[PDB]
Amino acid sequence: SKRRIETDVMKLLMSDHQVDLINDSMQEFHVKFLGPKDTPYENGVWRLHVELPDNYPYKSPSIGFVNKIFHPNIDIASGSIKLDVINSTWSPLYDLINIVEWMIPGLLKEPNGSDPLNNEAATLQLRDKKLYEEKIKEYIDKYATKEKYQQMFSEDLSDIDVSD
Amino acid sequence: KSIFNEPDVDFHLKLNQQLFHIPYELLSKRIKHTQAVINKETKSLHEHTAALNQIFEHNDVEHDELALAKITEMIRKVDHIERFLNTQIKSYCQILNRIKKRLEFFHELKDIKSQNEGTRTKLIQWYQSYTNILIGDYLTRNNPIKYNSETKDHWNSGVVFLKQSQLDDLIDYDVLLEANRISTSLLHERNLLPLISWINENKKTLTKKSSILEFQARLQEYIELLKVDNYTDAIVCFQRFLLPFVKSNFTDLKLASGLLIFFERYLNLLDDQRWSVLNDLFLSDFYSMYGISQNDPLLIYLSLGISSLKTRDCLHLQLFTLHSLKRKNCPVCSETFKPITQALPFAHHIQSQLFENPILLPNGNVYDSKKLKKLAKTLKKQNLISLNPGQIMDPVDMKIFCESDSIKMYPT
Amino acid sequence: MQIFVKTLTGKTITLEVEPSDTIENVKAKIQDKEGIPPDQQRLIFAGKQLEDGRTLSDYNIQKESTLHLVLRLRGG
Amino acid sequence: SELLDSFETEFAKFYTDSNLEETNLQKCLDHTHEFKSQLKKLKAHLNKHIQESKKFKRKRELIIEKLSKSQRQWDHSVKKQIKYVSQQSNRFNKSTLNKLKEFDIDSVYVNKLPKETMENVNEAIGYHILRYSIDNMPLGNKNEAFQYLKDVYGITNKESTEFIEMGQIVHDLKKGDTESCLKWCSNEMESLSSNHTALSSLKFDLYTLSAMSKVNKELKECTSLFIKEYCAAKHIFFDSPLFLIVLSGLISFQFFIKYKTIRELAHVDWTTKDELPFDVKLPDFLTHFHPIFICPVLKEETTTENPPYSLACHHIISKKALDRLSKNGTITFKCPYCPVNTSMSSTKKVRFVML
Ligand SMILES: [Zn+2]
Ligand SMILES: [Zn+2]
Repeated sequence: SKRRIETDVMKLLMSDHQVDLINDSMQEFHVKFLGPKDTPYENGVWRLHVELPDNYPYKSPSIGFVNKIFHPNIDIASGSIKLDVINSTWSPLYDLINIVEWMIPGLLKEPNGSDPLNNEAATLQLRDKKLYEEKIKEYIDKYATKEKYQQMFSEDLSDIDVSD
Repeated sequence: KSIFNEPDVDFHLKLNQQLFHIPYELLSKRIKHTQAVINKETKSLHEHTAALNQIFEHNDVEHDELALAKITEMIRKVDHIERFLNTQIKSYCQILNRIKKRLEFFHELKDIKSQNEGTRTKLIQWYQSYTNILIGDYLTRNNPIKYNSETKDHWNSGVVFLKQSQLDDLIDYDVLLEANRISTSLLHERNLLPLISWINENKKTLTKKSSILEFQARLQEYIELLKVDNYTDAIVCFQRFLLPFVKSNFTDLKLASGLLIFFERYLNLLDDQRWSVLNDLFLSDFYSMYGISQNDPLLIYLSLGISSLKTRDCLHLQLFTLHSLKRKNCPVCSETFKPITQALPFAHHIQSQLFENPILLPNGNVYDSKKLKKLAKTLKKQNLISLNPGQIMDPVDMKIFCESDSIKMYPT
Repeated sequence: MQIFVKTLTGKTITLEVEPSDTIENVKAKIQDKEGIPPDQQRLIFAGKQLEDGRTLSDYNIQKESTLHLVLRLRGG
Repeated sequence: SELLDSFETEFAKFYTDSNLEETNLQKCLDHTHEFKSQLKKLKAHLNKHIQESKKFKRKRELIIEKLSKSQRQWDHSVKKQIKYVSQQSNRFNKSTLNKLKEFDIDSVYVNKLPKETMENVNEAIGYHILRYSIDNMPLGNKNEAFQYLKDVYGITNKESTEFIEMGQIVHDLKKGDTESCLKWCSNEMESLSSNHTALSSLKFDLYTLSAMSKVNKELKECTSLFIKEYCAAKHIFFDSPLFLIVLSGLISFQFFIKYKTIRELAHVDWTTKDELPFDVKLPDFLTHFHPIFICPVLKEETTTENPPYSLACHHIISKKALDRLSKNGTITFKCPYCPVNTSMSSTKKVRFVML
């Protein structure tokens, strides 16, 4: 089923989201992403690598971060996102614009420390919730800001009467 | 800030730019002609005043009378040039007024779009005028010209429609008429004379843009001079007009010279499709010269509109019920637009357009609760059918049900 | 006052609510008009999730707003 | 917008006043007129002098000098003015009309209409002209307007007598007489298939107008209501289809131009030929004509060959989607939107119909 993939990619394109295909494959590509305003991830700019399997509607897409982001449920050596909705609670109803605009900010605004993917991030989150913001700002600065995204990616006579 | 999602005024200006491109061409032609003739007349007056000054050298009575005669001639010439300038100014003002009226029209649109039930009606009226302009332009573009026995002025259905609808200044309707006249002369009358006159009038622009139209016209004339055997006239026309084209094209000239006594190289040369190929060349050159759009705008608008609202399910007592359905007023379902509807593609909908509170009946149809109740009340009041209290009736598949057998539905 | 809610699919729903109405009541109304149980149902206004305890008057409304309907998400 | 202001400010330079009455060439005309004036004056002076000659040497020298001094002034002033006209024209063109050539409308024209369907484009135009612009025609009495339409506009479509009668009765109503409209409404009331509430309201409006600044608004309301009621009663289109189609085409223009950019920027392929790729948003009075259902899982319209089916708890999905989720009616599954399991107890093909 390529119709669903094509429609989702077109829906992503027709908005302000910046989408770049790789070798025009139409099943794997990159999407630009901007941090949500309220959270400390406010000025950060990131790039996501997504890959859609051939059986896309009933198989979850593979999404990762090619930049560096600090988060308990997000890897540091890579950007392997891990949350249930994508992994085990995926219904053939969500879309790419939907998935980004709903559950990327959703995961950014609700970390879970029961079984995290980043151990040091979990330890920091459980200990202090005031210097975590300055850390995240810090790491964002060293790895992903606008500049980093730009770099890595006479006499006049008299008068005689006249005839009509 | 659009009312019903309509584009801004700048897009309207960009959308039909021929309306501003054609009057400018007429203005440029007027200015060029005036400049050339007035320079020539100035030179003539200069030589006149040199001769008169020479006449004044000899202080004699006879020479003085000759000088007075020369001054009289000068006055006559200046009166002539004054009349010419008056005519030119009279022609100038009308072409300026055309653009004035178009600008006022679009300014009225902008004023309407800068002020909602009361405002919507004004926009609808403005778009009615817009579609009238488009329809009139289409009708003027392609409709046979009917000659007038009185005043000998050409007229068409588009021209009379524009004159009667008070949209006179918004469409030129005369350069389009000239194009139609020349094109129909080429296609049907086979006259070929108006095209030659047009080429002669507009020879410099054709040479500057290096369009192969004068040579093609002369070649067609030469061929037409051999279908009926007039060998001396054919030879003299060849030597007078076809010769100066040796440098530009030589193989065609050699083939034309070979065509002097009447081999698949000749069916194309004597075929009738050459009349059209001269029409296509002339029309392309004319539209490039004036700026007229290569296609009829109304056709573009229809092509977009038909595919923009074509759905999948769009072609597949009793009288009132049949008229009660709301799917019998689709603008693209009508018997007039059916073949075009079949030709054009479908539409892309990303959301489901439906009604508010659906309920499903045992037969297998989903209706709207409030509308169904209102229909039942209307049927009961006018006595189209007798019903038990607390019952509903479905329009298609004539049947009656109770309110206890309707199941809620949740479209998504 | 009538307010609009936009769902994941895209469908927009208008509904009547009073400033004294609790968010549980809004969830019940959405349950009635959609059929999705209120427990797995969250609202989002100005990028902030809304809790059941607080009522509609706690968050300012201009009598014509655009809430967002959202499902449940959790990491692991 | 701003571009229209640019046109309006650059156009005013053609005239020489704020009232937009006098062009630039009038300077040429006045210069030539003045030139002729002093030519006439100097010739009459020559004659006064000749007749006297039958002191004067200088009197002749002034004439000789002036007669060549005026011609030079006329030449200088005239060439200057026509140059300034030409320079102004070229400046206006370059600075104003070169901002429009970026958009070529002809590039949008794909999926061209077949050449064999011009008999329908010329038939819808006739209907539109009959519906809207019939009052301006000098039709006069009936049975000659037929010849007028057939000879001038070439209109020979079926819905002609109804529109002619409609125009005649509307013109009569415009004079204040309400006998015709009342008789027609009373005649239409007899049948058992007419909208009685609308006819009753129209009769009440006619009664109020018959009893009677305020009249003009009532007259317009009664006229519009009669138009709507008659068009509904005679089974004809209140709004001509061509107008609605053109109004849709405008919006389609606005979105297409954008899609082609996203096409040049990122190269994408749309493999479904019969459906145009992008999406267009239409106003309220141009959408709800047919029931359109978009499947949540496949995001595709629902067709008679792909009927919609209702699950266990009354959600609606496609037919092939239900076949794929529950493979050929073998296993069960839950809704893609709520945790309620579904089996082959799913109801039959649900049919959406607009009431
Ligand atoms: Zn239809
Ligand atoms: Zn369900």
